[PDB]
Amino acid sequence: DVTVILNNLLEGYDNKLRPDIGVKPTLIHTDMYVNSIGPVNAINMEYTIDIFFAQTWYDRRLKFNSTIKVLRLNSNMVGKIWIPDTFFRNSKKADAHWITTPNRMLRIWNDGRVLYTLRLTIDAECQLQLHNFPMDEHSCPLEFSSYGYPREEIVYQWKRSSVEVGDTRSWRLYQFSFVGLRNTTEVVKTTSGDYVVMSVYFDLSRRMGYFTIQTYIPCTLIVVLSWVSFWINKDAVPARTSLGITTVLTMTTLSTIARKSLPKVSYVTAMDLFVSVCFIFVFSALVEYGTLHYFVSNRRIAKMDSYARIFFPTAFCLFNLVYWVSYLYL
Amino acid sequence: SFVKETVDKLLKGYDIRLRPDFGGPPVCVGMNIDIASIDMVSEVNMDYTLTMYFQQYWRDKRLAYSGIPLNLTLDNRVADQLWVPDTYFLNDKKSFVHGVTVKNRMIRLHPDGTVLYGLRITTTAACMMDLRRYPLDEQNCTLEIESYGYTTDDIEFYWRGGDKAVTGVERIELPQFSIVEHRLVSRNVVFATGAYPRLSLSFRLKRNIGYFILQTYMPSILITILSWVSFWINYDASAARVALGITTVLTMTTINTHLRETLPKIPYVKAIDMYLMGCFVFVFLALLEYAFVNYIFFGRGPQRTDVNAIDRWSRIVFPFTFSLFNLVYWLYYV
Amino acid sequence: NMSFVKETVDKLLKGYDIRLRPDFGGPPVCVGMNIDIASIDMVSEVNMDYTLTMYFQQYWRDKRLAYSGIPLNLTLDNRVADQLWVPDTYFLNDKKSFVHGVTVKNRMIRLHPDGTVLYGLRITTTAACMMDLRRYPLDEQNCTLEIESYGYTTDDIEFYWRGGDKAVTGVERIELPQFSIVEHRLVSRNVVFATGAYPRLSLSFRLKRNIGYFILQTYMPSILITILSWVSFWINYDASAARVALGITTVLTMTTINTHLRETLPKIPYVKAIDMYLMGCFVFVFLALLEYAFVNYIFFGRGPQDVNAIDRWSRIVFPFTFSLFNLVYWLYYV
Amino acid sequence: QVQLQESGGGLVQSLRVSCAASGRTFTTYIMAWFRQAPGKEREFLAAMDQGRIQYYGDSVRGRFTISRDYAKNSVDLQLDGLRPEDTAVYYCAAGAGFWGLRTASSYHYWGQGTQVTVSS
Amino acid sequence: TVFTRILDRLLDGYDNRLRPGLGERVTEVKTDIFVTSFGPVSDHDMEYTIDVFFRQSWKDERLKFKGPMTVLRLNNLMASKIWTPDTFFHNGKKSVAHNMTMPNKLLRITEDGTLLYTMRLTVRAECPMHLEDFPMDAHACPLKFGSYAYTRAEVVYEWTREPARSVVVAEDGSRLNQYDLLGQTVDSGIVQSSTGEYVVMTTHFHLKRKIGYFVIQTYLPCIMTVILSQVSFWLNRESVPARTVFGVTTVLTMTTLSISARNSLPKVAYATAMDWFIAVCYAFVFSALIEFATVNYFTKRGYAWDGKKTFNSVSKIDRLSRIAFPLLFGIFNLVYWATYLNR
Amino acid sequence: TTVFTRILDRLLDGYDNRLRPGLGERVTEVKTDIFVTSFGPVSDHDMEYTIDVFFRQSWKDERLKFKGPMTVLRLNNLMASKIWTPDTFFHNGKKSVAHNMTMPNKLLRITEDGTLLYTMRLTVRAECPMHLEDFPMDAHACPLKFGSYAYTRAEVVYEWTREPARSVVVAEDGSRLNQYDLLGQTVDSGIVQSSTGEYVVMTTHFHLKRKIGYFVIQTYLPCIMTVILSQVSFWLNRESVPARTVFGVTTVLTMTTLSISARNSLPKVAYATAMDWFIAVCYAFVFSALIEFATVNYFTKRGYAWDGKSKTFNSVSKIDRLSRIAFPLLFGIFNLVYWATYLNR
Ligand SMILES: *[C@@H]1O[C@H](CO)[C@@H](O[C@@H]2O[C@H](CO)[C@@H](O[C@@H]3O[C@H](CO[C@H]4O[C@H](CO[C@H]5O[C@H](CO)[C@@H](O)[C@H](O)[C@@H]5O[C@H]5O[C@H](CO)[C@@H](O)[C@H](O)[C@@H]5O)[C@@H](O)[C@H](O[C@H]5O[C@H](CO)[C@@H](O)[C@H](O)[C@@H]5O)[C@@H]4O)[C@@H](O)[C@H](O[C@H]4O[C@H](CO)[C@@H](O)[C@H](O)[C@@H]4O[C@@H]4O[C@H](CO)[C@@H](O)[C@H](O)[C@@H]4O[C@@H]4O[C@H](CO)[C@@H](O)[C@H](O)[C@@H]4O)[C@@H]3O)[C@H](O)[C@H]2NC(C)=O)[C@H](O)[C@H]1NC(C)=O
Ligand SMILES: CCCCCCCC(=O)OC[C@H](COP(=O)(O)O[C@@H]1[C@H](O)[C@H](O)[C@@H](OP(=O)(O)O)[C@H](OP(=O)(O)O)[C@H]1O)OC(=O)CCCCCCC
Ligand SMILES: CCCCCCCC(=O)OC[C@H](COP(=O)(O)O[C@@H]1[C@H](O)[C@H](O)[C@@H](OP(=O)(O)O)[C@H](OP(=O)(O)O)[C@H]1O)OC(=O)CCCCCCC
Ligand SMILES: *[C@@H]1O[C@H](CO)[C@@H](O)[C@H](O)[C@H]1NC(C)=O
Ligand SMILES: CCCCCCCCCC
Repeated sequence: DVTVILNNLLEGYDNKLRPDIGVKPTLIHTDMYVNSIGPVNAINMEYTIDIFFAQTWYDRRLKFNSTIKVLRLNSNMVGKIWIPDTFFRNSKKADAHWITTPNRMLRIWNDGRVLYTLRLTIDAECQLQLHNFPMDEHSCPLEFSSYGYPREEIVYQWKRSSVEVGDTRSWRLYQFSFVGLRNTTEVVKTTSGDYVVMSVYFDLSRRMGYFTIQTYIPCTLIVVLSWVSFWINKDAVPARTSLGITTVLTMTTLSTIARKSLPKVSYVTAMDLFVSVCFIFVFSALVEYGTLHYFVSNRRIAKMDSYARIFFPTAFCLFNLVYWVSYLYL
Repeated sequence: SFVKETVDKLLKGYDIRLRPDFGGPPVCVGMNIDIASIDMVSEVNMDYTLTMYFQQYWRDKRLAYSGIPLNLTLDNRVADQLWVPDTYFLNDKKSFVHGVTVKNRMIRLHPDGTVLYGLRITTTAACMMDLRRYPLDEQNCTLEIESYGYTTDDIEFYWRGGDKAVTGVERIELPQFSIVEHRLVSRNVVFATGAYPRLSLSFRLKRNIGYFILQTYMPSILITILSWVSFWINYDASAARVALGITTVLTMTTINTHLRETLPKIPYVKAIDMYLMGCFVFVFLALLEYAFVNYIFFGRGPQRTDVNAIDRWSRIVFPFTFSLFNLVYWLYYV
Repeated sequence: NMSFVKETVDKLLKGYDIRLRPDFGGPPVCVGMNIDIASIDMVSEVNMDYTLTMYFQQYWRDKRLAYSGIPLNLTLDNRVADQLWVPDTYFLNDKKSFVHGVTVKNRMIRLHPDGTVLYGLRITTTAACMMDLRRYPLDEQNCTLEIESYGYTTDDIEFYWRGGDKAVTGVERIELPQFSIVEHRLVSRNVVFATGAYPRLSLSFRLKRNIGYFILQTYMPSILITILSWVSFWINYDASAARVALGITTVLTMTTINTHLRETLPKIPYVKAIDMYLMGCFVFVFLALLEYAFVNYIFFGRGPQDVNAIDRWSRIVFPFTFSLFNLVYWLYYV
Repeated sequence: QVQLQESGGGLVQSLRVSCAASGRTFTTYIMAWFRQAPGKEREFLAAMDQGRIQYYGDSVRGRFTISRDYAKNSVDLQLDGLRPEDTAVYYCAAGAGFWGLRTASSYHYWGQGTQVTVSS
Repeated sequence: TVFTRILDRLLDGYDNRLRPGLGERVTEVKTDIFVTSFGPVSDHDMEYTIDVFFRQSWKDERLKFKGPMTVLRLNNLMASKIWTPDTFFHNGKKSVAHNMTMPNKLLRITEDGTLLYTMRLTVRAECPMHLEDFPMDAHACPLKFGSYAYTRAEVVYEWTREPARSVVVAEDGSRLNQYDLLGQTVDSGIVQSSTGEYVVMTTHFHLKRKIGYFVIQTYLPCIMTVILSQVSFWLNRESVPARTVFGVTTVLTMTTLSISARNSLPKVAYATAMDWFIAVCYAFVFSALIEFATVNYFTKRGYAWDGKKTFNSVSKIDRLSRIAFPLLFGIFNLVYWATYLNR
Repeated sequence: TTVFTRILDRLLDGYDNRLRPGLGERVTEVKTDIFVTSFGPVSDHDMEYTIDVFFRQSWKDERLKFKGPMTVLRLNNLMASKIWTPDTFFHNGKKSVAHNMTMPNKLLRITEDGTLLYTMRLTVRAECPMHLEDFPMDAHACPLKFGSYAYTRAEVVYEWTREPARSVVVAEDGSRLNQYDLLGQTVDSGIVQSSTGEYVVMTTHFHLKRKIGYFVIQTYLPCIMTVILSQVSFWLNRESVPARTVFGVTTVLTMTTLSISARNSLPKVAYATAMDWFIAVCYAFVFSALIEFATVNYFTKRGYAWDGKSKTFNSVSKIDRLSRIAFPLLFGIFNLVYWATYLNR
């Protein structure tokens, strides 16, 4: 019964030709279900995503008159009929799934409507702007289109339930938080022709909890710690010198962690600015004592410690006020 | 209906084993590339990875059709039934064609017999890098395109579009590099057996120095400057000048060892090693200076130039020599 | 002569059904196995597995492949294996394996006149090895390789080591980076179940870890730091700056050794023998600094309201206790 | 002290010559045999590397057999069809085969040597 | 002879594109899993490896046969021409079907028409983790599988035996270094998607991390370093260089420990239980040096008391710091450990 | 046109690819030569190297003799898979790649007399066992062994097309080595014996010498300076107890930092290398320099040093005077022994 219907459809069917070739563009309705957005690899400028990708079009060559409304099939019939050559334009690496069987679904209705869904894991490309790191926000895209069919032959269109997500907590985002999702449509002109490109943008915002405890607070404490020398008597040369130089060594150790999870970008990030300024503050504290020690012993000036007790805490608070306003709000 | 008859007629009797114009003039194959992205420039592995749309143009009279004004875009599986050039990349280490959702390949036919054959390829190409000037180094990485088993008597390569054959280079963003320029070369590799066609695409990458200024050069300079503070400390403060001197030596070692762990492993002397070693010597000599001062005053004291003159002399020579060392270093490598 | 060989092979493959084992209705077919080990590499403690490359030979008799009139053993093309019956042999503890295919698939099919079939494979397999690292680095490991038939019981197939103890060769030619193969064993046994017994062969090694690198880089530097912390006991109690700086820098040095060995050594998240010794040395330098604080408090805190006794007592107990700690440690793990 | 003690040999009108290695395991070293005619030169005879690959000289190809006992850390030489031309001093060598495994300059550990006299 | 004939007639008029009982009944698949080894758990990738023998049993009346044989073993080539369930793992990332030296699949057919499908797989599956209690955290790694193209109206899944006994783990099949396999919970349910409602079979493996490694490597060195900072309160106030060097070197020691502690932990952007412990320890060591800055500000005579004028009295700030600092740190430890061990 | 098509179809009528040419009649002789386009990176950690070669094989098959207007036949890669070819494999190969981008990088040519030429482009990753006892002053001969997998010495023999020295050709820009220097290569052939019979093996050894300049600047020079720095404290006055104590302990910490970093640049082996002993000796010298001060301080009677204006003052310690000579001499003697030991091998 069903075997006869399947055999009749495949008889006299050429899969080299798209439906309605030479008549009108093939309209394709696409839906995406994001199973999980994997980790964002800032070093390689990429992210992982697992989706169920669905495509729906009309093929009048597959009409069948029968009591059956829809034929529900497995991946066996995928290679027998025409399938759109949809590919992801910003994908560094993509793989389908085959365990235990090819994870594909093909459903054909009696009026010729074809539903084709498959599961994909995509390592899409995302160009991260890290000028505001670790207070940075990104919108990583995901673009797909037909590889060979221009806008005059294949037209893509979002269905009403375009992009759907499940439990955002189950996702593998350690450093970012999902904060929104958009979908667009446009025409991209290439050498081969003009193609309809559909994009999905995922908005991500980095969480600053780890960087505050590990970098911002320890760096701030050491800067405050280097101010202890200003309250030590200037006669205690070994005490103020050892305190000053050990804070510089400790600050050098902390400066290692500044560039750990991000690529070797050659512009000053927000994290680098804070660490470098904190290093200059502890650098200037030791230089301040060297000037005071020389004039008092080796040779307003005598009151330099009095002004250092006020200027150094004030200048650091001014810097923090400018730093945390220009990045958090402005 | 009518298109199906024409397409089936073209593939009937087609002999994939024979190139177009088998006994006549060489088939002219034009190529143009769209660089989708460049990444994974590895100094350790001496290679780079780029994704591109590699399109080949040639004419085949056997595939000419009439009565249809359209350009027939066929399913990618038809490429296995046609003749295609045996194009390969000489310096490619590991390449693949993306296959999601289907194989990223196109075949487009034209009524005059022109065939457009496009591939989306991610290839890792070997690039010989000279890093003696690292990080102030400029690299030249190429991509060699050649025919494996055809001479110029059978196939010929040219860049389709001239200098505009390769597109998308200006939009490439490399975190560590900047593409100064790219060039296209079309030459024949003349041998005793015969000439072989070759197309060369080369990029000139210039490393960005901004990362190393903040992480390597500025920390080394500031630590070196701090070691000079002991020259203004009174010579009697033995516990202070020694503590200041020996901690800067430890701090320089900490900087040097950290960079060895985070920078790529390039086991030969580079421009970054000479500067770090030079700064290490300066802090080494600063601590040595006080030892000479301490020995002259105390060791040769009771037996009896001047103790205070050595420190005063060092307050000028050390800042002067380090600036002279920087002046020589920065002019030599720039 | 060659034309006669061609027809003989056709007769053997005419009517041969690969779906039937030799002696389908009779006694089980005895399959003799021997292994030629090429190399062992990537013995990973983190992944608890090792990778080995071996020549895997199987011997069995198939009367359907018996030929007469040819006094030669017919070594055929490797692609003829797909047209014959081969045992369904799999490695039970294999995690990732493949057959080399350069320049062709590295397999062989050699036929003998009596019907004996030699089926050799060159296989690189990553086999699981659960390691007990509580005694690391003074530990021994026992990594095995299980060979079993997937769908045949002992009524259908049987396994044995062809040549007995000489079945496996190349063991003594292996040179591991951080191990040393002591001995290897061959075990043939049946896995008895309610359904029936299943044949199994087991090849196991005994790996002994080398200790030379750990002595020079882990134990000796930690011992020297601990001995240096005892120098404080020979400095005057009133030298607060000298004794505190010596005491607290040895604590910092021990922390540097511990934290850097954590990154260098494989990530093994449980207490090992190396961690106990490092922790033991950390406590000793901790107590040496804590000893001075007790001495300083007695003289200055409780003073106004002899301090050479506590230092004299410590000059003996600390060298004695640390040596006793070493004696208990090295007797426990050796 | 690493030494290559050589046994066997002597007055022979089939002769087997051994080479015991002590003080160092030569599992991953190339163990070779060399012959030195009186006053002429040192001649390569046979060698065997870690992978059991056997190399032989033209004058002794198919005549002499070299075997290595990786367990006992020794290399043996099987001499058959001896001729008066072979009457010379036989040495046992072991090295990394740097710049050719046939050159005598590539071997560092050398045996004390064995004298073989053939009379017909 | 007879064995060969039966195999040839089995696939006569057989359509592998159609499930058994299409339009007649609901295909019932009975499944059971034998876990040969619970592979390593990757905290960085939030995935766990597992090697199983996946058994599937269903009934296909199109494959009935008669003969002396009772159970038919099928060649893998023949087993690929017969309809099999399209079972896939919902949370699987990249699973490997072993192919050495032959495909590790077995299909057995009984004369009744029952099929037994057994395959050996290495399954890498997503295990979401919330490491806010690290290293005193416990996780339940799930394993969900079901049909891809067939809804519950067509194909349903059942366990061969009782759910507790339908998933079997070997005695020595534990490849966990940092976790402990407390047990497994087996259940089943329904998942509704945009295409229909699918039967889902779930298995949750319960893991508990081993805290012993982190106590020796992180907690003890941090606790001892804090005690060393508080030890300086018993030094005489006149020894300014000794107490100054003591204060800053302990701060540097804590910095060294804090950096190495975050290397073992996978890179998360939120604060874990261990991060808070180090942050509090950092404050205690920081406050010890600030305390001496206050003590030094009220010291008059540079010289200290000798063996036999006037001398500096013991600072009241020092006396109270010898008690308040050790007491507060002790209270913090009591709160910190009771908070996470009671989880 | 049709003449070319007829010959291709006529060639394979009756041909049996399962049988080697001259089976039961003679030995199939294969002539091989290798052109190395790039001797790729050498991985010390994995003890392996990568090489990119054009592999050529030539032999005679009388079953493929043809007569026609053309003298050389070029075969489609599909047709080349229907003809018997040697099953050459690399004995020490680990994971090799036969490139097929954008088409299979293979070429089979047949002459009229039945001589076949088979050229393929390969990327071979081969294991190179290393003795790192002399690191970083070690030299290695990385081999490349290939031969027949299934055919014994009595069936298939391999030979070099030309003289063995000239048969393996390395490109002028072939070397892609950062840490080694490709001095040359030696080409030879031998016989191996296995449990399956005697086989012919063609071997090529690439001789590599590690560059030492990097380790001198990164490791050797800082270690020497640190030891000199520790011995510098012998010239400080004995009354500077805090100064010499901080000097002594911080040099030990500096050496500890240098020792850890120097090991991270060496592959993870458990035996002692040449650089391990140099660092261990340097560690002992810095350790002894602090023990020496502990002995000096134990006899310092007075806590005040000499003053410029001038009471009795402490004299220069006789221990310090000898240490100013013994320590620089002993370290200098060690350096001469250390370098002459390893640079003369
Ligand atoms: C340069 O060289 C490289 C190689 O070095 C080359 O790459 C290779 O390219 C070929 C295609 O040219 C690939 O072959 C295809 O693979 C498809 C699946 O790919 C997945 O699986 C690969 C392994 O194959 C095993 O598993 C699949 C299912 O997963 C199975 O179909 C296979 O038979 C095979 O199964 C064996 O092994 C498994 C265990 O693994 C056992 O369990 C099993 O019992 C059996 O022993 C795997 O290698 C792939 O990974 C590669 O690619 C991914 C990206 O996709 C990448 O991430 C990886 O790193 C890796 O590179 C991947 O996981 C397979 O579906 C194709 O089969 C088609 O077509 C062939 C054509 O001959 C045909 O024979 C088949 O029947 C089938 O036809 C279709 O199939 C449809 C889908 O199933 C089906 O709906 C249709 O009905 C039809 O099936 C039949 O049709 C007939 C009528 O025709 C009908 O009568 C029947 O009833 C039935 O319906 C094809 O095999 C190959 O995998 C690539 N290898 C690698 C390593 O990449 C590259 O292309 C070269 N480039 C150039 C320019 O030359
Ligand atoms: C973080 C701490 C911040 C503290 C901030 C507030 C710091 C603050 O208020 O310090 C002043 C005082 C200093 O006490 P301390 O004992 O260190 O200083 C003594 C004090 O100045 C006496 O008045 C002096 O006697 P006099 O001149 O001869 O008559 C005596 O001289 P000497 O004869 O001994 O030489 C000094 O030594 O401290 C408190 O009262 C502790 C309050 C509770 C502190 C509780 C701290 C937890
Ligand atoms: C690692 C070294 C181990 C050494 C272990 C052995 C250490 C050992 O034996 O030390 C004792 C002695 C200390 O001599 P040093 O010169 O350091 O000390 C002087 C010595 O104590 C005089 O006796 C004192 O004079 P006196 O008492 O008032 O008359 C003098 O006081 P002052 O006049 O200045 O006020 C002190 O300064 O050293 C040697 O003799 C060196 C022998 C060769 C040592 C060779 C070492 C290589
Ligand atoms: C985005 O998707 C929604 C459905 O979720 C659709 O209504 C809207 O038109 C889409 N936007 C574009 C620009 O296609
Ligand atoms: C007599 C001088 C003693 C010096 C002792 C230095 C430390 C020794 C530790 C055992």
